[PDB]
Amino acid sequence: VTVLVVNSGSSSLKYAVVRPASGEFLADGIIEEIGSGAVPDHDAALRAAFDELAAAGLHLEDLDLKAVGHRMVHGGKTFYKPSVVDDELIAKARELSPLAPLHNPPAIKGIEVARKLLPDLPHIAVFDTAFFHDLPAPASTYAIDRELAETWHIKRYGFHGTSHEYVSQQAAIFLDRPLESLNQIVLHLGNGASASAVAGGKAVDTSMGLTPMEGLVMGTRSGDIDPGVIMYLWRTAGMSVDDIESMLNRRSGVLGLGGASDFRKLRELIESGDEHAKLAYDVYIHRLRKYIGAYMAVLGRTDVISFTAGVGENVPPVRRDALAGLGGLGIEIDDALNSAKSDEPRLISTPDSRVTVLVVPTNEELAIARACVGV
Amino acid sequence: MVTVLVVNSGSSSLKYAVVRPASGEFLADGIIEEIGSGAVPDHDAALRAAFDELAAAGLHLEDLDLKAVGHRMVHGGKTFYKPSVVDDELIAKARELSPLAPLHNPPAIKGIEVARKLLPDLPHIAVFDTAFFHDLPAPASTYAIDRELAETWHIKRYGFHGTSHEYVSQQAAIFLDRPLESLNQIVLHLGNGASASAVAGGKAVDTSMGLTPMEGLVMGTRSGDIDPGVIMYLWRTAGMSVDDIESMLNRRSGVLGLGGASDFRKLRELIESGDEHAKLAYDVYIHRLRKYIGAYMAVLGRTDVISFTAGVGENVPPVRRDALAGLGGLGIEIDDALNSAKSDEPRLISTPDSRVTVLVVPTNEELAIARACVGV
Ligand SMILES: Nc1ncnc2c1ncn2[C@@H]1O[C@H](COP(=O)(O)O)[C@@H](O)[C@H]1O
Ligand SMILES: Nc1ncnc2c1ncn2[C@@H]1O[C@H](COP(=O)(O)O)[C@@H](O)[C@H]1O
Repeated sequence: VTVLVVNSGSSSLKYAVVRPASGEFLADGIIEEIGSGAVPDHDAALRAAFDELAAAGLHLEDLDLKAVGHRMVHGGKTFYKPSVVDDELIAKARELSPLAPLHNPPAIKGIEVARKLLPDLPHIAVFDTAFFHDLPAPASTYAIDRELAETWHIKRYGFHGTSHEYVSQQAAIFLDRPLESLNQIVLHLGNGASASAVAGGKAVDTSMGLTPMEGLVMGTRSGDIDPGVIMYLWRTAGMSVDDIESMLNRRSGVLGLGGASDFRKLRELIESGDEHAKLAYDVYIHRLRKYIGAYMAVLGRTDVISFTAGVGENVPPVRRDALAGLGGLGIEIDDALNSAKSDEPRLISTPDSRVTVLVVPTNEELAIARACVGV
Repeated sequence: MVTVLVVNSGSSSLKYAVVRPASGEFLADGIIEEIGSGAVPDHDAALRAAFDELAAAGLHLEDLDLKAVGHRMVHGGKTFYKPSVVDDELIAKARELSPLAPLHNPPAIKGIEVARKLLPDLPHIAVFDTAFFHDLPAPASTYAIDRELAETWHIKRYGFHGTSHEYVSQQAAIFLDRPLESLNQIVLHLGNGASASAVAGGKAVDTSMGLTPMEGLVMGTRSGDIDPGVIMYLWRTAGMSVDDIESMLNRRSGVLGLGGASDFRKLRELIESGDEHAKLAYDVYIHRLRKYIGAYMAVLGRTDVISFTAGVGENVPPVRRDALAGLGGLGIEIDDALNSAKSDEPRLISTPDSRVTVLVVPTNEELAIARACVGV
């Protein structure tokens, strides 16, 4: 079986052609700077991905393509399992776009162009929420008016579920220990950033909320913030609710506080003596330390902590700084291991660390491909 | 001996005490409740009623060496945090800030206003919930939002319940006969409002409430922590005004909104009767509390002591048990017998094997206010 995988984000479109059984990748790539002269919209972007495949000597028509898998961030209550795309599903994803305004809209546009180019294949949506569907009620229920919550279906959905799931599975395998025997924390530190607590393979907590706005500090998102700040910006700073949301999603996190377009730039700013960048980094780490401790308490016993996604996989100082000074919680980083140049699943804790600490790279494309099978 | 009158004016109640700060002796104490209608329509009427109770109990303030009247003020923003003699400037600032602490700043201002009419010739002193947290480290008090917008509008984590967090951290050190500066501590103020703090060698390094008392733990009627996306959704889709969302989060949330219980005693009674909603609310409350305890253990790195205080913290053994159960891996073990035995004294509730020492350390809030008035 062969699958085309599309992850259509606001600014870029990631694609791969994958054989899920073997895991082999026949091609992968990223079309960047959507809105450029060359790639002005998502429709241009998928067409360009097709040109790159062709340029590589890959012709989809000769491949056994059985499905096209898409990342969708929010499906609300109705859609969370891998689902065959139809007009119904697209209508619901559109309805829910305001719950995930940075992700659902370009995902839908990715679907729209893909269904035009490949109208006779099944298109399958794979949802970020799926892994968290069975979160325990005490972890997913906000402490608000119960009638109100249930009336509007307010609960913690959680996101990055395919990464948290994949990484928790792969950490067990790396340790050659049964998934069901392990209590784990997974730290998905990318443009979006989320933590999960996984107890014997089952998600028991995660940091994002009804929407991807809750939790860790992110690239442009605030994460956790006092609800009073929102009320004050509305009441006293005179900002509209939409403008406050926009600020929290797009002019917050490392960018808003630190001035950095992405995490590589931030670390460069810090290296150049920029105090604002250093504060934004320290705020990011302080938040991350708090989620790690919080989730150790949720689990009771913690066997494994794994770092993943762009920052988690590639920035040793984040991993060091997140875990520094936690000998009394059973955690000790091996600095030589942590600093190793490597892209492989790997150990970063010392032999005497009671908690095992890993880097376990995410593979969204493989996860989506496998989730298409059988649907 | 020097005597202080303490006024602690909340949304629907006014707590009063006449206290000797040196000995800690209370000459009188009481609470006026159900303020807002009937015989006690407002806080002016409430303090007058307090004075009637003092007289009925045989207390005559004019016979006392009353040196000051102390008032709890929750928010003074940037300008007022130290214990401060009340003047019009301070009142005007507290009034300006009232929407940041709508359950607390307005009734406290009203209490000052009547107190100054009844006792014009005494200094009235404001004691602020934020003081203990004034010097929080910037990485703990700076929200990850647009830096320039935050700076312009003075947005940062202030923290509240400071007098209790301060008092308990001091008293935990004294109880353990160890220097205050040697200890890393967590304090859990579990009352109608609820907040946690992390204290390193006497200095606060983190706390759970925010710019406002709305952030952090689950509380009596307050939500504490919530996805900002929920607020946006309630506005956009449920058609609620921002003021009404705020009111819901402050007044119809927490154990009440979720559990249908007017207070924690009632909540436990419902649970014992088999009320599934009340049980889920308790489990949400404990889940959140556990997360803050774990979080602040990571902030401190090494934690020497965890102390419970305030109404629930002092009086509800199951909360202390459930908040800390299954944490042997983090060096914590509760002694169930010590935890269950009734006492009103500062006391140990952890086993000798527990690496982290666990205490119950009661706070008398009125006593703390009276003490802060001395030497202002
Ligand atoms: N080698 C690297 N060094 C620093 N940051 C990186 C590196 N690789 C990826 N990132 C960051 O990870 C984020 C993207 O992660 P993701 O969303 O998982 O693709 C961006 O902020 C990138 O700058
Ligand atoms: N003995 C008790 N048993 C259960 N809850 C109590 C007890 N005493 C006080 N509380 C609760 O503590 C909360 C108020 O604490 P505070 O704000 O410190 O007065 C209320 O929910 C009370 O019902």
